[PDB]
Amino acid sequence: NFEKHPKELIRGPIWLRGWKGNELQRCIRKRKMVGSRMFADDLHNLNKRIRYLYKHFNRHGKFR
Amino acid sequence: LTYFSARKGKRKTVKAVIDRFLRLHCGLWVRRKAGYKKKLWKKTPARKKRLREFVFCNKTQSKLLDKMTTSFWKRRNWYVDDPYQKYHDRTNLKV
Amino acid sequence: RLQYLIDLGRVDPSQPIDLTQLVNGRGVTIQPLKRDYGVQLVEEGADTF
Amino acid sequence: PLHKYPVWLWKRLQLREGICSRLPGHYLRSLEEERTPTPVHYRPHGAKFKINPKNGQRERVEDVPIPIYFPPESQRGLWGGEGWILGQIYANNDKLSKRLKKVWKPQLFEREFYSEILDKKFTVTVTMRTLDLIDEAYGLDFYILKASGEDLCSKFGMDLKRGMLLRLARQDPQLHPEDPERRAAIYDKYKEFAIPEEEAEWVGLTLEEAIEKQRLLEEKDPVPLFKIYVAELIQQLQQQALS
Amino acid sequence: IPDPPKHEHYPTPSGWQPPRDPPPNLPYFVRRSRMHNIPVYKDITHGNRQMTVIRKVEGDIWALQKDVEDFLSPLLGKTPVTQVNEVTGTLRIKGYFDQELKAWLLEKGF
Amino acid sequence: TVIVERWWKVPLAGEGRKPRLHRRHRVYKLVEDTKHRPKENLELILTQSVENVGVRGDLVSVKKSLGRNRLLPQGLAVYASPENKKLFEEEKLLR
RNA sequence: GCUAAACCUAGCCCCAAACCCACUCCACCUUACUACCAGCAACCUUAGCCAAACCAUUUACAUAAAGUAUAGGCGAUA
RNA sequence: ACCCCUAUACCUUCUGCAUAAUGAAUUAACUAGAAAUAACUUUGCAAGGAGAGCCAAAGCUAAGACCCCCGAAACCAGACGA
RNA sequence: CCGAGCCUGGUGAUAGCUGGUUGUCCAAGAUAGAAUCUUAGUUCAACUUUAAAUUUGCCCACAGAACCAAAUCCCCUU
RNA sequence: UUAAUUUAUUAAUGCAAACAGUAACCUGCAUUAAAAAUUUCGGUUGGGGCGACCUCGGAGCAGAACCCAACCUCCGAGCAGUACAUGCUAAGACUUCACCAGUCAAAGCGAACCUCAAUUGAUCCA
Ligand SMILES: [Mg+2]
Ligand SMILES: [Mg+2]
Ligand SMILES: [Mg+2]
Ligand SMILES: [Mg+2]
Ligand SMILES: [Mg+2]
Ligand SMILES: [Mg+2]
Ligand SMILES: [Mg+2]
Ligand SMILES: [Mg+2]
Ligand SMILES: [Mg+2]
Ligand SMILES: [Mg+2]
Ligand SMILES: [Mg+2]
Ligand SMILES: [Mg+2]
Ligand SMILES: [Mg+2]
Ligand SMILES: [Mg+2]
Ligand SMILES: [Mg+2]
Ligand SMILES: [Mg+2]
Ligand SMILES: [Mg+2]
Ligand SMILES: [Mg+2]
Ligand SMILES: [Mg+2]
Ligand SMILES: [Mg+2]
Ligand SMILES: [Mg+2]
Ligand SMILES: [Mg+2]
Ligand SMILES: [Mg+2]
Repeated sequence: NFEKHPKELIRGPIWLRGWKGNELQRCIRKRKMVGSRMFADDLHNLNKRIRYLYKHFNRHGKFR
Repeated sequence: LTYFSARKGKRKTVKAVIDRFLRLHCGLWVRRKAGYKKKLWKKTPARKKRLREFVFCNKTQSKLLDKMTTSFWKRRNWYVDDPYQKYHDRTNLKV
Repeated sequence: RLQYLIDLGRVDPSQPIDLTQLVNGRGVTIQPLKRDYGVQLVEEGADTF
Repeated sequence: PLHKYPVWLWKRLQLREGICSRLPGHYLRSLEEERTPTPVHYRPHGAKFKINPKNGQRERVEDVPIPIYFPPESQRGLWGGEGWILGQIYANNDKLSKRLKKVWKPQLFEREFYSEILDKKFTVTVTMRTLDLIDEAYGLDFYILKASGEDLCSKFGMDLKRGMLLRLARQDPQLHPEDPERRAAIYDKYKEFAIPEEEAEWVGLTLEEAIEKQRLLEEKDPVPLFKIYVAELIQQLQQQALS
Repeated sequence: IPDPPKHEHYPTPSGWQPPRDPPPNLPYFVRRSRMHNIPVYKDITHGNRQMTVIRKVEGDIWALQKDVEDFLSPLLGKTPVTQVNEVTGTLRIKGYFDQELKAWLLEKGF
Repeated sequence: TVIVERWWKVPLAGEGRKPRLHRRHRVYKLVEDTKHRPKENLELILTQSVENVGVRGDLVSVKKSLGRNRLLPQGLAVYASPENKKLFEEEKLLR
C-alpha cells in the first residue's frame, strides 16, 4: 500500500538516487546538491566540465 | 537556442518568436505582416488592407517556430473570451 | 460530460456538486499552477440533459 | 571524495572545537547574529510588494545592499555607516556606451569631539553623515551607545563604546573629587544601556582579540604535583583518623 | 471507481447501456474499460494514417475479426484491411469506424 | 554620502537567502549625493545670550556649522532633546 | 634458433560512511636546517578567451512552479 | 618456381590522380559520433494517462532509436627571471 | 626561436581552414535557383532517403497560346 | 592616426561640499587637454591591386508557355500629376524560381450617376 517507492530502495551517490539525467545535467546536479562539500580541485574540475559540456551541447554538434 | 540551460538543463525558448507569433493548438502559427505600420502614405489601399491581415505560417517555418519554443507554449489554453479561441481546434480536414 | 458522470455513479446529484466532488469524480482536472480559476459550465450537451 | 561538513561551516565548527568554545556565551552570540546594516548608499524599497508599471500586477521586491568597501583608515576613526563604493558606470548613463570602473569616495573631515562618559577630546576622521547621525542621537556618547555594532562600521568606535559600557558598569571615578554629584548626574543621563561588567569587557572585540583575552585569563603557571600529592596524603591521614 | 447505479430505463441519457446478463455465448468476448465503456478507440499514426482499435478481445479473435469484416464490407465496398494481434487481444482496423463499431458491439451485447 | 541606484535588476531570492550577484550588478547608476542638497537648520537650546542669534533659554534653529564648530563645544548651546527640554521649561516657569 | 613473447597483483578510480593531520633529542625566516645581544608589517570589483557566425552594450559559473514572470545591440542569450 | 596471356599500389583531395599532388619504413598495443523537442516503435492503460505538479477534440505513460578526434598564431590573470 | 619574455592558470581557448574518423552484407541515391561582411561558408528552395495516406502520374491528338528557325506549353485517347 | 567608442588615469579650470570672516587640503558633479585603452580595416573581380560596379525598371542575347548568365550590348528610376469613398470589407487566383516582400479581384456594405514602366527600404528602436 505505497508506504515506500522503489526509488528509496536504490543506494548510491546522494545526488542521483532515483533520477536519471544526461552528462551535463548530472554534473549540474552534483554541483548543486554536493558542491559546497566537494574538494577544491575536484570542484574546479567539475566546473570546467560543465563549461565544456554546455559549449558542446548548446553549440557544437549536428542537427541544430 | 540553448538545448541545455546551465542551471536546470532544459530547453529554453527563443523569446523573440513568442513576442512576434501566436501558436494555435492545431499546429498553425499566426503572424502579423511586415511593414504594416510604415510609409502608409505611399502605400495604396489594397496593399494596406493586405498588410493589416493576420497571415498564417509555412510548414518549415512552423517547424522552426516549434523548435524555438518549448512544450509550455504548445499547451491547451482556455482563456475567458479569447478572440482567437475558435481557431485552436481545426475542423473538416482530409489530408 | 456532467450527464455521463451522473450516469456512471461518480458525482452524485443527490448531494451538491461543488468543485471538490467534480475533482473526485475526475470529470474535471484543474491546475492552479498554469492559472486555472476553476470550472466554466458549457452548453455542449444542452438538450438530452 | 567529499567533505563531511560543507566549507561555509568550517569557521563555525572551529568556534565549537577549541579555545573558542571556552569563550563566554554572551560574546559568541554577537559574532553569530549578523543582522543587516541600515541603508546608506541606496534608497530602500518601503514595502515588500509594490505593483510595477508595464503590467498591472503586484510582485515582491527585495532591497539588495550595495557591497561597500571599508579601507583601514575608516577603522582607525569614526566614519558614518559608510565607506568607498567600488562599482562601474556606463559612459554617459546609456548602456550602449563603454562600461568603465568607478570608485566613489566619501568626504572625510577632521573634528574634535568631547565625551562626558570618558572626559576627553578626541580628534576623528568623521564625515558629514556621521555628524548628522550624532546630531539625531544628540550626544556623541549616545550615538556610540545607541548605534549597533554592524552599523558603527569602525573598530575604534566599538572600542569607545566598550569603554563607555565599562565606565557605566564600574561607576569609576571619572571626574575625580569635587564632582561626585556631577558624575552621578552623568551616569543617570545614561541609565539606559549599562550592561553588567563581565559582558562589557568583551564588547567591540575582534575574534582574535577575544581569543587572546581568553588565553590571558586561563593562563596560570602549572600547579606543582608535589603539592597535590601532599594534599592527598593529608586527606588519607584524615580518613585514617576518622576510622 | 464505483460500479454504476442500476437505472430504470436503458439506454441511459448520454447513450450509455450496461453489458447484458448472461453473456452472449460466442467464440470471443470483449471486456469493458475501467470506466464501463466499450473499448473502441480512434488512433492517428502519421498525420495521414487514421485507424480504430478494438483492444479487449478474448478467446477467438479470428472469429471476431471475421465478423467485423462481414459488418464493414457494405459500408466500404471492400474488405476493411485489418490487423489482429493474438498476444494483446487487439484489432487494428484501417480508417475510422468507431461509433458504428461501438453500436455493433452494444447490439451484440458486450 | 553618495546614493547609487543599481542598473540591471537583481533577480530576487528567498526569505532566508542571499541573492548571488553578477559582474553586471556591480554596474551602478548614480542617483544623488546627500551634499548638493538643500541644507537643514538644526534646533539648539541656548545656555547663554549670544549676539542677535539667540537669548538665554530660547530654542532656536541655526546653521549647522555654527552649531557644531562654535556653540556645542564651548557649552553655549545644548541639543533639542525631549530630556533637557522639560528642564528648560521648568526653568522658564520658575523665572 | 636468437631477438623476443607471455603471465597477476602492485596499486588505483568512483562512491558510501566518518569532520582530518601535525614535539625522541638537536637544528631550522641570517646564505633555513645556522647555540649566545638594542626596531617595517594583511585586507583595495577579477580579466580575457569565448558566443553573438565581425565587434564595440551584452554572453550561464531533492522535485515542481518554469525555462513562467522578467531582463536583453528586445539578440546572442540570460 | 619462372618463361605465355591479363593486369596504371592504397588513402586523402579533387571537375579529373599510376600520377612526377597529401600521407604512410615496418610491427605493438593505444587512438575519434555524446545530447532535446518532433517524429516513428512496440508495450500499458484509455475520455483519460502519469507513483501529486504535467498533458489531454485519442490521448497519455514506456522504453528503443540520430548528433566525433587532433591542430594555431592568440587574448587575459597571477607568479619567476638583469 | 622578443613587433614585445618565460612559467602556471583561465584553456578540452577558437578555427566557415587542413589532416584524420576503425566489423560484414544488401538496398535507394548526382550538382534548377535565394539571399547572405557572401561566393573556401550558409539558411531557404531544388534534387535525394525513409515511413505513411493516396488518386491519378508520365506518354499525349484535334482545338487553342500578338501585334510590333529547331522546338515549347496545353492536351483526350493509347 | 585627421578611423569609431571611451575616459576610467593624470590636467588644470568651474560649480558645489567644507571652511573662515566683514559692511588652502580632501570629496561629488561638470570642462577642455595630455596620455592612453577597446578597435575594425565590406564585397564583386578571367590572381590581387588600380579603375569600374553593388537597389529598382524596359529592350536585345533568350525568333513561338515560363525560366535563363557575363566586369555582355543599349536605354532609363530613386518621381510627378490628378484625386480626397486613394472608404470598409471580402469569394477566388497570380507571384520575380525559397522566405520576406509583391500583384489582381467577383460579390457585399457604404458611396457616385486613379494616371504612370521603375519612382523604393525589414526588425528593433525613436
Ligand atoms: Mg496514439
Ligand atoms: Mg522557493
Ligand atoms: Mg565572436
Ligand atoms: Mg563558428
Ligand atoms: Mg577578424
Ligand atoms: Mg586541381
Ligand atoms: Mg587514370
Ligand atoms: Mg614513380
Ligand atoms: Mg604520390
Ligand atoms: Mg591537403
Ligand atoms: Mg596540398
Ligand atoms: Mg614522404
Ligand atoms: Mg573507440
Ligand atoms: Mg579573436
Ligand atoms: Mg649584472
Ligand atoms: Mg578544436
Ligand atoms: Mg568561409
Ligand atoms: Mg543501387
Ligand atoms: Mg549585411
Ligand atoms: Mg576582394
Ligand atoms: Mg583582374
Ligand atoms: Mg513563388
Ligand atoms: Mg464591388
